Amino acid sequence: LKMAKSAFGFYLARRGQRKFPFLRRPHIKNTHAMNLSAPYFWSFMTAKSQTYFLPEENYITGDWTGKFFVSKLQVYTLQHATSGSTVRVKSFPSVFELSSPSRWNIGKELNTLTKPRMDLIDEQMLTKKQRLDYVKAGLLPK
Amino acid sequence: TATPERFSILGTTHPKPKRTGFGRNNKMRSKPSDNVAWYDKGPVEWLPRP
Amino acid sequence: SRYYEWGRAVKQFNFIEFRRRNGWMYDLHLMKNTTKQVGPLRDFNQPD
Amino acid sequence: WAKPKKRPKVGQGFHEKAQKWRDEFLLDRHRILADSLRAYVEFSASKRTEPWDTRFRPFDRVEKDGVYVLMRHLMEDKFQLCNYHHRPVKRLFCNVGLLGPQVTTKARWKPYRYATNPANTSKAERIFQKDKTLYTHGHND
Amino acid sequence: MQQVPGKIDQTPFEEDQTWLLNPIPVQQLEQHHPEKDLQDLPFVNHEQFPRSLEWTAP
Amino acid sequence: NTFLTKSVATPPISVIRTGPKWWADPERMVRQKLMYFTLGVDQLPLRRTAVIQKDLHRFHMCKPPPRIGDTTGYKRSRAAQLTTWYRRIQYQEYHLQHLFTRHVWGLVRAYPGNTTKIQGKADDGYVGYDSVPYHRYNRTPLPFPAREIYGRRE
Amino acid sequence: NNLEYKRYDWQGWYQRMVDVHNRNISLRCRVSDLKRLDPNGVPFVDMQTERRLRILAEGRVGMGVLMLDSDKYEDQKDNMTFGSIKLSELLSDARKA
Amino acid sequence: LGYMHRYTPWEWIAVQEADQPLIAEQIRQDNIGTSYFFSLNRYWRYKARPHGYIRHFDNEVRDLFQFVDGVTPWKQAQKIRTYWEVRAHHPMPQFNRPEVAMHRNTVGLLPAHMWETDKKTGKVKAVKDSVRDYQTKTPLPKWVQL
Amino acid sequence: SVTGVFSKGRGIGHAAVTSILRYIPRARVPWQPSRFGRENLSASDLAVLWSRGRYRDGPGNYNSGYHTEKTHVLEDNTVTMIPKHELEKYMPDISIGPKALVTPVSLMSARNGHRVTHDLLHSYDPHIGRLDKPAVVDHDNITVEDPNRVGLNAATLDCRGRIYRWLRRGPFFQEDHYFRRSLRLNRDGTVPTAAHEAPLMRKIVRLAQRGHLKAACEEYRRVTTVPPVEVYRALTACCIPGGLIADAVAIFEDGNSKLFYVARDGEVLHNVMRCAIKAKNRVRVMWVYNVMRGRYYENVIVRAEIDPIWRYRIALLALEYFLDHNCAEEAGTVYSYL
Amino acid sequence: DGIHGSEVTYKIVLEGFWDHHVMKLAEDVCMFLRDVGRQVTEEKLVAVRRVMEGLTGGAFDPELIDFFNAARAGPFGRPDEYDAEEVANFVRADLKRLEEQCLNVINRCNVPVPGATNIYDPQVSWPYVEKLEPWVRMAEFWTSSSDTSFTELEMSTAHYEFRKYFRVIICKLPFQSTEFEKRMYDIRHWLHRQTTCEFHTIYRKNVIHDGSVFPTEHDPATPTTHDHHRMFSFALDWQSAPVNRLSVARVLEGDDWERVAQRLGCSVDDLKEANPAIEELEAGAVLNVPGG
Amino acid sequence: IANALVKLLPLTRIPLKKSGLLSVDRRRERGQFPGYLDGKKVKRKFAKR
Amino acid sequence: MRHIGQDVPKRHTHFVLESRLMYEKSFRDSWLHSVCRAVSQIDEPLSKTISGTRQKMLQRKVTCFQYNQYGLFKVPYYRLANVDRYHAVQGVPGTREWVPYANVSYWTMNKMVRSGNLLVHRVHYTGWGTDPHLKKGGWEHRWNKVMQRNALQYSRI
Amino acid sequence: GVHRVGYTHPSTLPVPCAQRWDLRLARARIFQEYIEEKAPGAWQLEDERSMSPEFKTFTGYPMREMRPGYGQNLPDFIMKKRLPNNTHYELFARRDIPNEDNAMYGKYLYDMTVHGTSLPSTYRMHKDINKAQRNDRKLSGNRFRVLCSSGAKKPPSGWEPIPDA
Amino acid sequence: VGYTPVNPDTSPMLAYSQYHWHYNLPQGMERPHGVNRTMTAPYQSAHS
RNA sequence: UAUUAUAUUUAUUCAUAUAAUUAAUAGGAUAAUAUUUGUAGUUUUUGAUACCAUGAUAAGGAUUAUAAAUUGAAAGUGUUAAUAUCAUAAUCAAAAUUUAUUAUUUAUAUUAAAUAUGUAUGUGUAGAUAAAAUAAGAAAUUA
Repeated sequence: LKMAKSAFGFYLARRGQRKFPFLRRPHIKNTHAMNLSAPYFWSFMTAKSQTYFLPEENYITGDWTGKFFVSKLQVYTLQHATSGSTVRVKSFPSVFELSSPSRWNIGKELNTLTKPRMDLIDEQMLTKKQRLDYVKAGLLPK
Repeated sequence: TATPERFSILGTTHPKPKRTGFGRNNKMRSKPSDNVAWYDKGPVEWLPRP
Repeated sequence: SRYYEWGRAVKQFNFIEFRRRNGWMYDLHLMKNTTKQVGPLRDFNQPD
Repeated sequence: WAKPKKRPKVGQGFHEKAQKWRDEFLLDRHRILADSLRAYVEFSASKRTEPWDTRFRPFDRVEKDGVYVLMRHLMEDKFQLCNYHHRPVKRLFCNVGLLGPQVTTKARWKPYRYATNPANTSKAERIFQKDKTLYTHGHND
Repeated sequence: MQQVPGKIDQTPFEEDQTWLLNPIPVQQLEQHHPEKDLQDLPFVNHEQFPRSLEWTAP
Repeated sequence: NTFLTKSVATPPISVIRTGPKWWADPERMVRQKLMYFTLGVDQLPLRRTAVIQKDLHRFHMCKPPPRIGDTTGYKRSRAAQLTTWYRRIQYQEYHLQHLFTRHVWGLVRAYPGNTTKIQGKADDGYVGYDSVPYHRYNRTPLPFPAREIYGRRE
Repeated sequence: NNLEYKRYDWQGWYQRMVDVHNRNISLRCRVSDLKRLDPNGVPFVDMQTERRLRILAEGRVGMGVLMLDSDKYEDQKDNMTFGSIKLSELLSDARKA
Repeated sequence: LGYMHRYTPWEWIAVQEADQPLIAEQIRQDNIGTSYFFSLNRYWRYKARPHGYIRHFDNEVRDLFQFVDGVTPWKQAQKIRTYWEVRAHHPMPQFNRPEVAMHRNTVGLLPAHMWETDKKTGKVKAVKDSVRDYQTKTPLPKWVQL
Repeated sequence: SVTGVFSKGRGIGHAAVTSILRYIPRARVPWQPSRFGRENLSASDLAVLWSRGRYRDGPGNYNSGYHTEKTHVLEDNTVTMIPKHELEKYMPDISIGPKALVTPVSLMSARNGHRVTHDLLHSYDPHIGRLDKPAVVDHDNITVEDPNRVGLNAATLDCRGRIYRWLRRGPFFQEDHYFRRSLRLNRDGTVPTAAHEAPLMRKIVRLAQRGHLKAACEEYRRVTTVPPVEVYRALTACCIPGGLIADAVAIFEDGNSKLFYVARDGEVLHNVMRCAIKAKNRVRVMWVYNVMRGRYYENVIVRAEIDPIWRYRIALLALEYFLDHNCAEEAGTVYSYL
Repeated sequence: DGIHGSEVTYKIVLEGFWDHHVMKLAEDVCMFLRDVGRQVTEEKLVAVRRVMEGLTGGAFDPELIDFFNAARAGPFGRPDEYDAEEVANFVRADLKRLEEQCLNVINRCNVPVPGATNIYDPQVSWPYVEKLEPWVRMAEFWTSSSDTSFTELEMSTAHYEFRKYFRVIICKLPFQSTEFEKRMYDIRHWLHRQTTCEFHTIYRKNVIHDGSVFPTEHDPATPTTHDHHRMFSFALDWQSAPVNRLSVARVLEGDDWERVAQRLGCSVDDLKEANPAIEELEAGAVLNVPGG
Repeated sequence: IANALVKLLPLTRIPLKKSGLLSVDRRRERGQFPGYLDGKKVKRKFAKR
Repeated sequence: MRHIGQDVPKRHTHFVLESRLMYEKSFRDSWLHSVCRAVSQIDEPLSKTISGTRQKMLQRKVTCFQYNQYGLFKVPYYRLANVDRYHAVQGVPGTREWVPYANVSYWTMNKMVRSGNLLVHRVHYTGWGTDPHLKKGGWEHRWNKVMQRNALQYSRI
Repeated sequence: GVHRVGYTHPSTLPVPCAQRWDLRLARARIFQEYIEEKAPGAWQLEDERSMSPEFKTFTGYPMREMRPGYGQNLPDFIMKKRLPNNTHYELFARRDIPNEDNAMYGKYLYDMTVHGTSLPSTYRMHKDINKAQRNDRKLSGNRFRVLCSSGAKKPPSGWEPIPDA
Repeated sequence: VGYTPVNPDTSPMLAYSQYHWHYNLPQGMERPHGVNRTMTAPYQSAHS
């Protein structure tokens, strides 16, 4: 686009505020994940039928040497609190370790737990223009 | 669990100032409009509601 | 079964190379070059 | 098309400041979820107030006669049981059978948000001041 | 509708109230049909061969 | 009467300009004429406006009559007075219809829309089940549930 | 095909794609031509048997003719045998009348 | 000179017929009938691959059940959890959706034994550590042997 | 002076050949004569070129799982590889093993010709995954590391020509080339009868002899290698009582000319002739006498001839059918060959 | 009779990028195949005529009698014996029918002349080119490559159509002639430029229903409820019909000739005729079960 | 109906012609266009820098 | 690689082969994945032959197998890349920049119509078109008509 | 009404007759029809827009299932779902590669057959012609980037390159 | 124009222009190509 | 002057891109015989790249018109055909808002299928701004 956050900003145009077909997006920017939906907790941003098998960042399918980080698509379960191990999510910027485990997390994916869009923004990545802009929209004071 | 009694960085974030005015651009103030009806003039208020 | 794979490119090209080493590329599509393009009968009635 | 500028480097240690920030964010979500489920299920089990509107028939009839006497003399226990919630209220009305279809066609029911205030409220500020930190989709008191 | 005997079933309702007052949801996510889902949308309606839409298959 | 949320205030001139779409809505002119033939009133105004708009619809697909290049210019404010008599006829009729409905609603004991004054029962407008806990025009807090208007015998 | 997919590497698999797309084998039958006599001397299908057939088959029949569309196998001969079997089997079923 | 035939001449039709073969699958001779038992279970190479839906793969699917049981042991398919068999250990494993059984939600479901309340306003203020004292007698349910 | 990606390579032919070969030049590619392809890479450098070249299922990726490196720097942030032993405490390992990627041969047509399930497509022909030695698809050690470099790699050097060959692959590619790259007639002149098909062949012959035709046919549906001739003998024998000329003719044709003419044996022809009799088929009697007569191609090239005593028994059966069925012209024809 | 009577319907649908290409293509192929179909039914018609020429009680085959009288019972409450003549009138009536249909064809095949040929009406011509409504792929698509503005892409929308018109030649020939079909298939090569052909063939066949293998027996004792047709029951719970029925019956020791028939549900003589290699039944033997 | 009556009794064409019942309003909507927000008439908002 | 002897002008044009072999692997694992999903999800008893306890152990085994199916392609067909073969332009399916029948994008396809590279017929920009279906009921109607002919018309045996 | 689906044998009635659920069973046997048993009786909806000719899009066949709880996730869906084997996805796959000649044959094979040599791309021969000419008029701008450097850093026993000027 | 060249088999501008056949000339068959008949190669396959 | 009308209506809260190796041909049954069953010469060049690397198709109404007629244009808007000589950045799922060039669903009934947006009740409410004479229905101050 304008400021290439990725190497694909080098490659993809914006098309303004291009209106999109309902649920057809080349970039799945799950900007709604950490949405507390009180009576809809085991439903909102979760698997549909309660009696489903687990997703597949949940079983070592082969003879791995290991991995650097899990996805958010692997549910949080008893082994994610008691085992107290390292479970990492590729969130902005590099990775996010779930090292303060709790039991309420048990059952959902880690999407409802890894904040997609942070309330703290580092002006260390923003431009001399973006900072004034975030002041404009009310994010950083000035 | 055991919700920590001190918050480190998340609660400290800059407060997004609530929208001041209403309506378009959240700037349309709270003062009378063209739409206000009158109960002192006629059995049908003017301007009437449809 | 032979029709599912008789149009193989290399089968085409071994027909081509066989016609080549038998010295015949006149009937063949690729291996013929018709460089003499024929002209038309000019008209005495419309010479303009 | 101007060559899109590379996003500058993320910075020093910010990968871990985001670690700790999100950390205590889900930490805060722990309590937020706890309190929100508290508020939603108390909302659920609390006996609500009237879903219908007393501005239309047959619920404009006096609070003594007609469909009101049928309400007192067949369903007065069921509504207090099922907490006056408009959904079970209207379904008990559908199963009372002696009103017909009217429990939609003639009955006027409060809007979804005028319906979910607890029993016997008298303000208009209740719905407009219900707590905004209990992410109940408005399913709290 | 031929229905399984020994199964307690309803009939298609009569009063236009019970559908308003049932717990029936609305189709929120994408809209699939097991054959149409090959073409992935109306606008990008795919076709293997340029056959007529009024084709009378033998 | 179902629609009881808030409504948009449009002047008679633009409520009439909608022409044969809603102003000369034939099925609405009819359904308000039915209120008159029930109550037993002469439909002089609605019939006058219906005549005018039947003319206007019959002579909408046609061109205006030619103007003459008069520096003295009389046609202008004469057709002006013509139009604005038609307009005044329709202003009177607008008011008659509104009055008859806001009176018949107090007679049928039916509730009008929000802040729709009915001088048959209440000197101010009907405020109830509103998107605001303040009066939309008086800035008076609303009672819960909606305020009650008529008797209770039905 | 005889434009472009007639001749090269893609000729093969395009012939596959074509004939598989066309692999359907429609079988139409005249129920009046089931109204025949079994060589046992019994009429093969009587009015009651035609009733049992039309009621066994919901949408396969129409305008006095029964249609089954062999859509199973990629090879048309195998759709042929499959449709012949299914037709014969719905006949054995309807013949209980 | 500007001519093109309206109809390909017989001669060039004859060239275009001759130059190329005739496929044996254009004749459809038939005297034996349909082979009810073998012809469909004929050799695995010259097999009639069903095509389209799963509902036509009847041999392959029995085959898939058989292979998958022949390789996949219960010592592997054991651990595979449901969502509910893991969601069981939430402090609120069960709360009725607000649709129907919103009138069936109970207070007793609320684990007030794991959070705390201030009575001056009625709010639950914080949550005790349950990941400490969390003692389950059936970490995986009673059907799980490892 | 030079910035080069590959340091060193390897020769394809060895010095017992090159030292005599070099004395004639190679007529090389005009625009780039020296062609350092994939075959010439080292073992390690080509393990790199094979590890990478896939999206998340080439172990070249730090978080692909079979990755070798333990450290990866993410924009000046280091992440280190959580191994399987730390991981299994929350990602319980289910690893069926090397047999869980190789589907049965009876699901090839359902899986579109394939048997493997690898990221890397496994062509069964030689000329596609051929690295230096032709790529043999060994279905018993198909790893994710992929040592044999037989895979149809995605983004490797010299991948474009083979991706084009794969897309220009034939209609029946995996099945035909997989069949023929195995199961060939041995120089002893014999048919390929194997070890693991003998018990299944026993099942087939016993069932068909008992007369359980469809049962034997459902079992024959599992004939992966070739059956010995007696299996066809029994699978045609079962048809005799019911008169299944159609099922019988198809049982014959499946080995006849399709399976190295195993089915071309006098007694199988005798069974199918009997079915022609019991089905009352003047034209099928003659078809079976026709396969008996054979032609040069079978009778000489594939050397699937029939012992003259069996020729005679089948001819007497044909005459006994025909002159019993009054088919004077065709009986006289067979006696003409007599 | 005539135009609504057929045995093999070839609807050759010619596809071309331009409807004028296929409008003229269909005329070319329709005259080719009118000259073909005329010759092929001239052949079949001279054959049929010379056949019907000399039909009487002295012109018939044993195969045909054995097919006409392969029935256990018929209309008179008794099995029918069809001679050379009762089958003579049958085959002559059939051949009268076939000649009537064939000559109606040829009459349609000479009627179109260069002056007033109407190939879009079969009642005049054999065959008739049926139009087929074109495949038409209208597609909106942008033209601008503006990366900033979606509006300025939208307003640039151009509609363009991938057309592909067809024509359907319907040869309703009342008898399948593989030689004509051979002449039809190699239009696949002399067809015009950017024009192809899909051949629809609808040809009458014979599929036999048969006793042993596809039985019309009573319902069983145990009823197949809804459980036997659940999901994946189509492949687990059922076999691929038909049922394999053991056509080899083992003789019991103290058996009779009519006891094995009273056991297998057959007539004694029919069991004799499906086991015609034996005269008296010995123990331990196998017997071919007649389908009857 | 006007053409039906002209066809049943011709000389009634003249009053039908004159009254314009046999008249065809040569009108249609604006076709379906994505460059229009309602598809028919309105072009999307224009903004100067 | 490393930009030495590039034969094509778009280094990204390797992604088209990459995508077509993505499609191949999708066709290869498609049947297996669909039957795996069916059997793992089936709740009402499969048949009178496999039911209950055997059903739970079998379901979990085939789920273990669907998980062990390494190389499996379970990314939905609407989620794969969709790029123009010619100038390597990507097009989001469902929006004007994707010609469906030629598998090209607004850009390359616009180039190929304003030059003579495709044979199309220009029709009016505001109307509906020549197809009576596309005129009749919009776009879902032609979707319906297409599925009706490709699937629904066969009285499936 | 809430009616129990009852079905009396053909034996209880004092006239036997084939009953319709048994006929349903015979049909789901013959054509391998799955009988979904959770099918409620109150949901016999038909697609009016498709089944009712009072809309512009009357199709006659229920062009979809009026059932909001739908998705490919369901096995009842997966059962009646056309698979992408031999669909347009395959045709596109096997004919839509950036260069079309690489779908009809191999470029080297075609070259060695029609010409002699295997020719470069038009783009490559562009680069090579520019090499031929911009190294004719001038030099000293190049670089030496190779696939394998062992033979350049290590020339053969001879081959002492020329120093230019 | 371009490195990724024109393809002479799909493109109407090529197929139609004066060095090819236009759609309004009557698009017939121009000359019957009997190639597989003048001299057919012998059947020699790579795979024995 | 004539060959002829804009002062009306409906409008304004607007956001989405990611985890490096593009260099080549290699035919298998019903074909009168190739183990060519399994076709083995490494390492002399460099542009479309993270980088200069020409061209070529949009948006934008203000006076060629009334009858059998359409209220959308060339001035070129990212990807394209000759300038080389910093670096591999390219979707196979789950993704990080600063980007002018955007029509949001408004109070009787509110989460079931690849998951699908929890915030902004407020007198229709500053300033400046949007669209349209086309199946809808509009009428009078030419340069």
